[PDB]
Amino acid sequence: EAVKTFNSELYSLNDYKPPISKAKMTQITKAAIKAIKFYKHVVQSVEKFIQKCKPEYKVPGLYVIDSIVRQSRHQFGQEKDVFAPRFSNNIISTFQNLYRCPGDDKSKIVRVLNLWQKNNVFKSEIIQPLLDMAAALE
Amino acid sequence: PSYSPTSP
Repeated sequence: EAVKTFNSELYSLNDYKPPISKAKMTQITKAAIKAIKFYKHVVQSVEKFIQKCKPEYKVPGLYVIDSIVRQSRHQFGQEKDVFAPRFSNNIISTFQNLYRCPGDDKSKIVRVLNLWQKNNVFKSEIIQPLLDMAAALE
Repeated sequence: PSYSPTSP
C-alpha cells in the first residue's frame, strides 16, 4: 500500500503538462520517503517510469530522482541515505533512457548532474560517465 | 511554481 500510493502519485505525472508543480514533486517525494522500508520497490518504480514514459516526462522523472535523493540526504544524513546508492546500480541505463528526451530538455539533465557533482551526491566514477553521455550526444 | 533541483 505504501508502494501502491507512491506508484499512484508517480504515474499521476501523466495527467499533467510539464514543467511539474513543486507541490506535485513534494507529494511524490514524501510518498517515496514514507516508503523507505520498500526503497528497492520505489527505485524500481521510478526506473520503470523513466524507461517507459513519453519523452516530455524524462526530465520530470529525473527530477523525481533528484527530489528523493535530496530529501533523503537531508532527512537521514548523506552517509545514511539508501536512495542514491540504490539508484546508482542501474544509473547508466537510467540515463541512457533519460537522454531520449526532447533536445531542449538535455541542458536540464546536465544541470542536475552538475549539481550532483558539486554536492558529491554520487562518486566521480558515476558522475563522469553520466556527463560523458551528455557530451557524446551533441 | 515549477520544480527546480534545489536544497530542501
